[PDB]
Amino acid sequence: MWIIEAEGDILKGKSRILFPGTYIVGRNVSDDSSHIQVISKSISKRHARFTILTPSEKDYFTGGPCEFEVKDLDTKFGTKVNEKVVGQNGDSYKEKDLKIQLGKCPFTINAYWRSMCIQFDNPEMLSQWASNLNLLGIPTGLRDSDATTHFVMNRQAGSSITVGTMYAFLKKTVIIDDSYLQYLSTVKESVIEDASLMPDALECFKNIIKNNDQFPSSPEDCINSLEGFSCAMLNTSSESHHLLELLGLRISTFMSLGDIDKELISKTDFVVLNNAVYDSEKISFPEGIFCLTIEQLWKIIIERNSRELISKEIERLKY
Repeated sequence: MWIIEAEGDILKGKSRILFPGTYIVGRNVSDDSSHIQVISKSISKRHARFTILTPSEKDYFTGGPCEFEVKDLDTKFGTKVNEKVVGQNGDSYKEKDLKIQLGKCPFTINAYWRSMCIQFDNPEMLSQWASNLNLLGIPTGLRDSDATTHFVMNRQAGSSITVGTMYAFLKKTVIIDDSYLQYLSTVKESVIEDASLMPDALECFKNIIKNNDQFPSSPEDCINSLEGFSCAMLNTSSESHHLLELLGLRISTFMSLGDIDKELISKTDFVVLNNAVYDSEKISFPEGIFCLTIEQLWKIIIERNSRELISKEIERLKY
């Protein structure tokens, strides 16, 4: 998101978030969702046009900013951006840092890009929110990205948190839900006038951990809590692989379940199964080895006992 700020009284001492759209900047306009007042003497009645475009396809993956367009409105004294004269048919900027000077006025309008990219847990929630967030200048997606700052979990009364959510939690990502997204959309226009009115994602996130029995005390407790243990794992999602590695697990990945040699048993402490293979193939899985789902493993992880809990369960199924 583009934030603008000024080092005089010229923006009233308020930061503004500039969502995708078009803003008339000058001294005779008021404060709309589409008008910005700037008091100074050397600036025209209607001085500048700021136009913020919606995110590019790459912005989710690069973290780069929405295009910021600056048009001078046939001004006597002109407009400058980064000390270079804007004129002609305007200019468009892709840098994260913009110094905008209007006329001979020494107090400058400073645009800066604050990172916010939102990953979703599934296609269903994405479809529900994509276009909306696109209009708020927030890149969205399903794939992993080094630019992601926030992850949206599916909130559901019945079941476990998903693997996606377990992983985002352990990766140290801020987790948010549907209701934060509702909040952000109702206060859109108010936040343009005052950046500090921006809904706080950390409050939503801290509230989720507190109100939920499906989250450990801290991501830091879990990381490397199972180092020293090794497990075998039938195929599974790539989220599942990386999740287990963060827990400090040595991972062997078999395919058939009939790929279980004496080799594996002798060097594997327990085994992680898909939901499907766990329920029906209780007739054909190995006799000595402890078997659990990712869902159950996570429930072990939440406990204070984790290692003592798995240890004594290997000793139960070995005698």
